[PDB]
Amino acid sequence: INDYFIDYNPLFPIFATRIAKGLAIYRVSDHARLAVIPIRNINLVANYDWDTTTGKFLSIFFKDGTIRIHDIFKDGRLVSFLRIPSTKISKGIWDRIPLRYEPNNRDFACNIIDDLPKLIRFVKDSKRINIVPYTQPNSLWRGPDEDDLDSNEKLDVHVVFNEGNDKITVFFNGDYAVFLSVDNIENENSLKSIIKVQDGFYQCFYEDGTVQTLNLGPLLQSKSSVNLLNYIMVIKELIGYMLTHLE
Amino acid sequence: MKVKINEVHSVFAWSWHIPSDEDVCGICRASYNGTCPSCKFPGDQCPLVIGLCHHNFHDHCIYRWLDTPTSKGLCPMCRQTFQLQKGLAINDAHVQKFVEIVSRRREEMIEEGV
Amino acid sequence: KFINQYWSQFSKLVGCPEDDHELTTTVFNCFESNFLRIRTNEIFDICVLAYPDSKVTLLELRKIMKDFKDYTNIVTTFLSDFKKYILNPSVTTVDALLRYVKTIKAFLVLDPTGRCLHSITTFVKPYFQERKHLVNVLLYAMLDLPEEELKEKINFNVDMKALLSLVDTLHDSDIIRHAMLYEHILNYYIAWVPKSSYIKTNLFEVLLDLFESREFFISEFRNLLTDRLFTLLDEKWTRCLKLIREKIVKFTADADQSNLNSIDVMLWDIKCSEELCRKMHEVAGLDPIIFPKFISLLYWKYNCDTQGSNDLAFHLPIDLERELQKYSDIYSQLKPGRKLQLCKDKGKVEIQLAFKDGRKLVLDVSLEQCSVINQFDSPNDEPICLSLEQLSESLNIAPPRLTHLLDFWIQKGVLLKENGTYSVIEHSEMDF
Amino acid sequence: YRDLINSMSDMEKDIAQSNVNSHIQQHILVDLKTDVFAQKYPSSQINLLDAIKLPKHNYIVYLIQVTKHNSAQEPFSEENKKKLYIGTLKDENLGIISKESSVKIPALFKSYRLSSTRFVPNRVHSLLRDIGLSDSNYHSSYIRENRENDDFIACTAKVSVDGRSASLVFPKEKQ
Amino acid sequence: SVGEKNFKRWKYLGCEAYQKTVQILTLIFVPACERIIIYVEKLRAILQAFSIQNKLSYTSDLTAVEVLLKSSQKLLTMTLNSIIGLGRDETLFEKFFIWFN
Ligand SMILES: [Zn+2]
Ligand SMILES: [Zn+2]
Ligand SMILES: [Zn+2]
Repeated sequence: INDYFIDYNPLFPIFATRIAKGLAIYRVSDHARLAVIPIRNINLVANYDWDTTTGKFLSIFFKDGTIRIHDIFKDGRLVSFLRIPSTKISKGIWDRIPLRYEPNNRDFACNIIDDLPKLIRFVKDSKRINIVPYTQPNSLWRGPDEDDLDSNEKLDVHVVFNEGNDKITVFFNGDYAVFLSVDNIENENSLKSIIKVQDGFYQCFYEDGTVQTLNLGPLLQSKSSVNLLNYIMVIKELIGYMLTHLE
Repeated sequence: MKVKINEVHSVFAWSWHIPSDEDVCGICRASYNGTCPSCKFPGDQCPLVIGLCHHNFHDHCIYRWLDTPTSKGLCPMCRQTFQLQKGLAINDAHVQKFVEIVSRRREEMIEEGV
Repeated sequence: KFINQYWSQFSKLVGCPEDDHELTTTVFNCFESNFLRIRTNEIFDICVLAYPDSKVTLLELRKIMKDFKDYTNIVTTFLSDFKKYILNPSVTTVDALLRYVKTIKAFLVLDPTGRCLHSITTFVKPYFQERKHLVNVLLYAMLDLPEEELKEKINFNVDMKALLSLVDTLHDSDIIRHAMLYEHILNYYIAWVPKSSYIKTNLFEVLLDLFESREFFISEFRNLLTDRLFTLLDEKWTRCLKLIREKIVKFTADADQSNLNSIDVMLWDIKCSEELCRKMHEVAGLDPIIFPKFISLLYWKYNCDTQGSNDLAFHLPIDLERELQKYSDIYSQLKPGRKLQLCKDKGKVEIQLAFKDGRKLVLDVSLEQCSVINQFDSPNDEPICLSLEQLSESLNIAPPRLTHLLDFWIQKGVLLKENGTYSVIEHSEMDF
Repeated sequence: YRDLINSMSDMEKDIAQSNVNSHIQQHILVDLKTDVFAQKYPSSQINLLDAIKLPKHNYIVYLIQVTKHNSAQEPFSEENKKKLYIGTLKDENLGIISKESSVKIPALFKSYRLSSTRFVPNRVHSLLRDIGLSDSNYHSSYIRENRENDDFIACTAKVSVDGRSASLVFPKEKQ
Repeated sequence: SVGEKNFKRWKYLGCEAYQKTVQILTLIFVPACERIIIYVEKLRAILQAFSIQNKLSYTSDLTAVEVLLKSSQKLLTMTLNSIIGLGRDETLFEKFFIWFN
């Protein structure tokens, strides 16, 4: 297949190709279609990024401010829909950071949420009202994977860059958003490529040759700081979780 | 160009010629071209017989039925005394067998006072 | 190697005598524990890739594992790796099943009981039902069908090397009278030798375990076998049906016997056809060149009776038709009460085409292809040029179907299409 | 009940915006924009095209367009040539390692926008073999989609970085 | 107007209006109310710690967390008042329809 496009999955022998009807997926070995992603206009798509840690998912970035992620192994089925408040998207990168909290004697911060039984949900079908186990709206694409033996909780970081002003927006876990204001707004240089060295450490490359580094290392090395990020995420969901059942 | 035929391997399908969803055995409900539950191979191993009443049965199906004390030698579908139709090549090999069973059952009925 | 390289130095360090037996035994126990741990980590590549070259190691590994925790850890690690890598839909299904069955035989050698086989099977089958084309290719692998039949109706490429490799694995089969009673009563009874079974050592049964019912399996075997008899039985399939019959009868649902019966009948159909033809040739001086097969229509699932299209009433050559009608009349005489119908669409005729240049071409052709080519037989050596419309009227064949038949003869270099008329190529200006 | 819960939801977003964002931003450092190529090339205007990281390697491969700055004393020299120098930087401190070699563009390939070139990893050579092994409408000689569609250049630039190489593709956007 | 057909519907609509109402207050609101207050207290402790550990000149006010803490405490007290009240409602509901039957 001839095209200047196509990005190969680092972990699996699959590629993402672009055709008129939408984004298409073919196996390298057999040249057989696997999934089709319905996209309206190519110009709206700023970029598409693969899953580095697992490769099971795929990320699609829209210029308007919308992020849509589809699972490849599910025949291109949409799994989650994301929105960022009033942001112009230039180029986005998806990174998954695995946390490693090894048991240490100096850490007496025991957890009680695990001991407390997990919540449930009330969903009513046509026949009757049924009771199902509680799942976080975004837990379907974040749940501990059956195929992932190392089921350590995975931090989900979406990094967003704004065009025309070089504003940096970092998005955590699909709900919480943090805004960082860059000082170097004097020059409107387009960002050429974004390169990832390891987890939480990123270099941005602009057209003028200047290099911008985004480092999440201090955040990842502080156990309490990540817990603060996790806590503020749980509180917002359960209040809406209660509001859902109230209505 | 001359065409010479060296060998011909032809396939023929055989079916029962029945002197006319009803080509089934009235007893076992299997197709005439199939086997009854007691036979493995169709054709000679599970032959068909035609009664004077134009009722059609597997050889084994109607023989077994007639051999039961409750049948009284009657066709199970129409209740006339079962006799094989004469002059049908299909019946020629079975006439003696069916005359004996009907006669035997008639003699037993005379002995049982019914 | 480790002892000769380091044990003297270690003994000097500790100060204990060089001949300390218990310390050496503990060291040996730690070595075998480390070996078990490394092999458990690497068991995926051991069983998937290195097999069967690494099979010897498996026998060594079997001597070491003794605890249920070992087997649970082994099976869960293997399932995670197999699931991480092989269960990917991006992987070709043929290679997926090939590596799967390789693991099955590998694990069967490691575990004679096969309980681990049941656990892996139970964990992996839903992924098999997820893939669609698995059933067709695997039964075709079971019956070792040629690649030409595979390529006719399957639209995705299949690795021929994988096909031959799986075939080789499938066919792998390494998996004075009163005084002896006193001695054998004493030697055999006083010499102390210190979810169902579903764990048979047969790999073909494991393949059969895919299907919720073997009914579809045996039905397709019937269909393919009917096609082969119509194509002509090879000895290789006699082994296949023997395996199919042997396992089903041992287990013994109503439909299972329905498709278990006439496989014997079809064998009986050909056996009687072989027997009846000899008798027919003896009585009536029939042409010894015709070999008719008498089949039971119901059991061969030949739908003669699609009642909807008037498209197969082609005329056979008058000479061949007269001879075949003679066979129908004699059959009715030998088997009273039966009528014989010629399956005009089924059968093969070996024809020898003799051209004016001395070329003789011998081909096995269908009755339809023979009828088409017979129209060009010139008893008087006159060049017969026939148009498509003339052939359709003479042979009662629809023009689209006739074009496909004429294309067959063009590909074989017998007929030439010029300006809408078909003529015989009598003089090939090119070294055959 | 509806008022109280909504009372918490609006106040909860305030906590995240007022306090949580303040703490998170502090634990996040943004490096000032810096020029590294100035030391090696101090008399040239630099244009950057693309740069990626080789997996399992701590070196940064980059593609740059080097145009020498023409002073106001050299009038209209024909040395205003766009040079596609390729170098390597260590991932941490962006330190130059190997001397850059200017790739000689054949005269037939001068009619393409070099700026649109992007990096393509993970064994691009596999598709080249498979294109000829698949009976598609795609011909390799240059990979061409029939005789009536746009032609795109696959520059398999063998940049031998410690014995390993990457792959590049040159898209077609005619000037 | 009422008849036999609507009477059974009235009891069926009424009974689910109360017995299902009590279930969702105890099985959802009560465990959830406990979990919000649990997380806010851990939320308060963490910010306070870096206000001391970092010794950074700028401080973030904790008045926002306390409002949620008191508000969350108010909801749980308010939830339990309703659950007891719906218990009385169930008693009144049954005694009415047994006579209305
Ligand atoms: Zn029978
Ligand atoms: Zn009758
Ligand atoms: Zn019958």
